[PDB]
Amino acid sequence: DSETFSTFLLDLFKLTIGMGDLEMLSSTKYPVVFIILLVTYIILTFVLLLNMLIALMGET
Amino acid sequence: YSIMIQKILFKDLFRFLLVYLLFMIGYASALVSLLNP
Ligand SMILES: CC(C)CCC[C@@H](C)[C@H]1CC[C@H]2[C@@H]3CC=C4C[C@@H](OC(=O)CCC(=O)O)CC[C@]4(C)[C@H]3CC[C@]12C
Repeated sequence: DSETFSTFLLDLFKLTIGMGDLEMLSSTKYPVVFIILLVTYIILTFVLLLNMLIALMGET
Repeated sequence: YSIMIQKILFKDLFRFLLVYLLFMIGYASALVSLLNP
């Protein structure tokens, strides 16, 4: 399923930029857990990982 | 840096998340109640 992964990765990175739509989830079973996982992914990427990068510069 | 991230994640982030959850749910419920079909 290399092609599916290749397409989805572009879509996921675009969603990470803040632009796009998660229309691909129609084929997924148990959509709730996928929503939760994407929620936590966004939270980690934006709140914790990005903030720590901010903090490091200030202290150095 | 990993130790600091783990420290902040558990102590401060627990309090912040617990503070935000009830506030968000209640405020959104209020907005939903405001609307009438
Ligand atoms: C956050 C940092 C540390 C990681 C860097 C992010 C990259 C690994 C991501 C961002 C955008 C992604 C790309 C988005 C689009 C494509 C084209 C894709 O191949 C295609 O041409 C089919 C899809 C299309 O044509 O749009 C293969 C993966 C690639 C390079 C994706 C692979 C991974 C990329 C480079």
